[PDB]
Parts: sequence; C-alpha cells; structure tokens
Amino acid sequence: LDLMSGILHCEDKDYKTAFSYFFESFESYHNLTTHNSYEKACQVLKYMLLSKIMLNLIDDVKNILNAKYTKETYQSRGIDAMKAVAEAYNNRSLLDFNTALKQYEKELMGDELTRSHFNALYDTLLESNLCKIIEPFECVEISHISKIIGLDTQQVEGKLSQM
Amino acid sequence: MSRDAPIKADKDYSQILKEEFPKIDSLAQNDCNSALDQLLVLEKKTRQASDLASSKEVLAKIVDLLASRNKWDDLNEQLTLLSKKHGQLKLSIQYMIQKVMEYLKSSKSLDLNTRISVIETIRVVTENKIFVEVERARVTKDLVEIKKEEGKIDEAADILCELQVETYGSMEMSEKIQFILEQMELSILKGDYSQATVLSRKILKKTFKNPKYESLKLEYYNLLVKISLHKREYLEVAQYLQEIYQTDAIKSDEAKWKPVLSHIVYFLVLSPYGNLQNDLIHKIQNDNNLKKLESQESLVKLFTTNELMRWPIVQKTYEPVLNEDDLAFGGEANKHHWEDLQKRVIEHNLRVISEYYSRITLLRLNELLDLTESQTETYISDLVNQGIIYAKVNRPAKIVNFEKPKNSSQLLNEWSHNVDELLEHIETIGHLITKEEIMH
Repeated sequence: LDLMSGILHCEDKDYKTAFSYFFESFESYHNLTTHNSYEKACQVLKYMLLSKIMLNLIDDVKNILNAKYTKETYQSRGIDAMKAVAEAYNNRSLLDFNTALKQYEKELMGDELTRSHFNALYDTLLESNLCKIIEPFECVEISHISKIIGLDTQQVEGKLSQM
Repeated sequence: MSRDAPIKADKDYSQILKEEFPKIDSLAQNDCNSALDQLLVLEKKTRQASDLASSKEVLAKIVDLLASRNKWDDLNEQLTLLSKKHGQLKLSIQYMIQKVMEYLKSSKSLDLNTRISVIETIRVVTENKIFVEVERARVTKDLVEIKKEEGKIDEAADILCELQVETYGSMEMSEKIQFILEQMELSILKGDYSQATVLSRKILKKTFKNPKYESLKLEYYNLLVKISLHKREYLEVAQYLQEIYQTDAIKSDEAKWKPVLSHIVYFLVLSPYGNLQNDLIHKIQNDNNLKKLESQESLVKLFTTNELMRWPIVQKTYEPVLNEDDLAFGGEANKHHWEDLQKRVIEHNLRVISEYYSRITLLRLNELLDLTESQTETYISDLVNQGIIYAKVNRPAKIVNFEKPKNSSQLLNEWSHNVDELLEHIETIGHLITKEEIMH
C-alpha cells in the first residue's frame, strides 16, 4: 500500500511526500523474510533515490548510498545507473547524463516510472548546462554555446529566448 | 572468599599431593585420565588461596597436555568443563586462565593445534566482562596474526575490528591505543578508508599530551597522513605533519626534524588556495629552521612573492631536486600527484593578474598562461565558481576584465573614509608645530 502511494504522489509532481512513502516500504521489505522480497527491496530503493534527483538534492543520494546496505546487500544494475545520473546532476552537465543512459539504457526502459521522469529530467538539466556556460561571459557568441551543448544553432536561440 | 576451614589443612594436603606428584606422573602414562581425576578431585574449594595452589598442579599437567601434539584436545574439554561446572569464583580462575594463555605463546606448537585451542578460549569467555575480557583480546590478536599472513586477511580484519568496539574495561590506557592503531593498519590494506575514519575518532588528542604515550603519538600521526593521502586531501596531510614537528624530541635533533619539514612544504603548496593556505604559508616563511634548509627555502619563497613565473621552467628547475625526495613527489605512482603542481602555478598567476591588470586582452592572457584558447577559458570559469576572482570574459576575443564591478556604495563609502583621514591629518600636524617652537 505504501509503495503504491509513493508511485502516485510522485506523478502528482510533489516529491516531499514521495520520499516518505518510499521510506516506509523500504523498512518493511528489508527486515522481512525474503522469499521473493529481496526483489521488492530492490524496486523500492531505486524509487527512493529517484525522489532526491528531481528534488535536486543529490547530496543525500551519496549519503544514503553506503557499504552497510547498497553495496553489501543490494548491488544491482539499478545502483550503477542511479549513481551516475545523481552524479551528472551534481555536475550540472548534460554531457554526463546522456552518456549514463546510453550504456544503462535497459535499466531505464525496465522501470516505467523512471523512464517517464527522465524526459522531464532531460529538460530541467538542459537548463543547468546552459546557465553554467554563459555565467562568466558577457557578449558570448551563440556558435560557442552551440558546440558545447551539442545541439543545433537555431534550436538554441529558441531555448535561450524562452529562458 | 576467605573461608577459614581449608587454609593450612588443605595447604598441607596439597604438599601431601606434591609427595604423590611422582605417583600421579607415573599414572599418566598408564592412563592420562586417572592422573587427571586425582587432581580434579583435589579442586572443589572456593577459598581463593588454596584455589591458586591447587590449580597450579592442574596447570603443570597441562604443560604435558600441550607439549604432546595430540593430548592437547583433552585440554579443550577441561577448560570448557571448569567453566561449565560453577567455576569457583570471578576472581579465582581468571588468573590461572592467563597462565593457560602464557604457555601457548612459548610452546611453538603446530599451527593447527594452536589455532583450535585458541578459538576455544575466545568461545569460553566471549560475552563475560570480568578480568577475562582483557585476556580475550590478548589472544584474539594472536589468532589474527596467523590469519593475517594467510589469504584469510579479510576474515581476520573483520574479527579484529569487531572486538575492540566494546573492550574498554580494566585495560590500561596504553594498551587501548595499541590495539586501536593495529585495527587501523589492517583497514589500510583492506582499502575501505571510510571504515578507518570511524575507528580513528575513538582516540583522543587529550590522551596523547601525556608523555607516557610519546612513541605512540608518532605512529598514530603517521597513519593519519596515510588516510588523508588516499582521498587527496592535501591541506589535511599538512595539518597532521605539523603536529609531529612540534614533538620536542624530534624537533631539537637535527637529522630527525629534517625530512619532516620538507614534507610539509610539499603539501602546503598543493592545498586549495584559500584563507587557510595564506595564514599558514607566512608561518612557514617566518620559520627559522626553514632557512637552514636551502632546497626547500628557495621553493616557498618563490610562490609567496607576487612576481609571476611560467610553468615550463619552474617544472625543469626543481625536477632534479624535489622529485628525488618522497611523498607528494617521488617515483612512478607519486608522479600522478606531482602533476597537480601545474594547476597550482596558473591559479597563482591568474590571481596576481586580477589584482594588477584591471583590463587585459584575452589573446594576451593566453600567451602569458602558455595555454591554447580552449583550456584558458575553462580555467577562468573554474576560478570564478570557486570565488577566487571576479571575471568577465568575452569570447569574440575582445577583453577580459577583472575590474571590480563598480557599485554606488563603493564610491560613496571610500569617500567617507577619505574625509575623516584628512581631518585626522590636520590635527596631527598641529601637535608637531607646537613641539618645534620649544626646539627652536
């Protein structure tokens, strides 16, 4: 019941409530006799970490991640994916996010909730990369921006005008 | 206890068993168990005095049991049985249990037997927090020593480390430290540096001030340096070496303070430049001991003066000098720390340039830094994020202006100051004209 409420409050685009729900289900699974629940302790963890990414408060992703739990008892394909993507946002880099999903592509497909929130992630990160590049400069050529971000000249003009 | 019925009568009776000591010895050969019964039969008392005298006989027998590389199995059940019955008190046995241990170290027995008998002792005492606790630890490090050398180091490391969270008993303060430092050691080799930090904050700098633990302090600090090097915390290496330096013994002796001081220079230049870096680098400039050294004097004094200097040459210059020495610079692994010195040089140059150059062209700034256009611009960006400098860049290759953003406040507040200073001057001049009349 908790995990399901987690999936729903995440879609309503509130991520405070989203974390709290995904905590309760993690604690339940962790301590229960695994007969099939190892799998669902795994599902919960990936979604818990999700809350911190969108919240843009990724200092807590690497805080939760530790030897006690994520390394010893949960080392999976999703941990390798989630950690790269967290790290990419901390960088405020578009280039790292793209690389992370090309090689972790089957993990992103496999979770329908993660996939949805990753188009959004694209978009809020698109911002993050541009801002960083033009922050020291004044009177910067648009050609210079265009190469780095790695998106066409005209596409960029429209985004910037919006921003 | 203190029970008066088996003082003398029983003493005299054990002496009577001393006379029977050859009869027991001869029994052992025919049947180890008969010789054994007799001595077990003697011990039931709870009068501490006669406990130690009777247990002494049982202990002489265990010398034979341990000597024999087969009898010693029997010894395992007996210590176990002696525990199991009731014992005879919380004081009594637990001295004898140590003479149990004493013998193991000197037998130099087969590894196999030693091992089994040892795991059985920690079994016997596990939970218990009377005297035994101290001893449990004394023997556990020995079981570790064996597994350490093997390929079972990972298993060894986890047991050792686990034990000492709770042993904080009768133990003398010196011994606590010893164990703890040993624990850090296995954790270097395991490679979880995060584990080792948890362990380290147990020991306190208050303890080390006591001169009793002098030698301990040097190994402790030596270890702390290691922890910090792995995680590339260069300033933090500097803070810890500086504590050693201040150890009086090393300090006064020439030959021993020498390398220490060299090390400090290396790491102080590699620290992220900042407010900490600054106050610390004028303490090294002040340092009398530094001027007797000349190889290191000439390095610090360069970077403190604001006269910029280009990398390609500074590289060259101190390469056949400092790369010779170890830590930070040194051999092959060490070269991937040397590298950072480059980065240091240019963020010092930039830093000087913001102050003196208010306006400079971008093409010129590249020439000075000896870097292609693309790297130069990356680095300027990195410095403003870090807050070291204020910068405005133009990419069509116009100007890069370091000048202060000139606000309203700045014009007025500076003007405010100036005016008080004027008034202050006129007054001062006035006192001194009075003086000159008297002179003249």
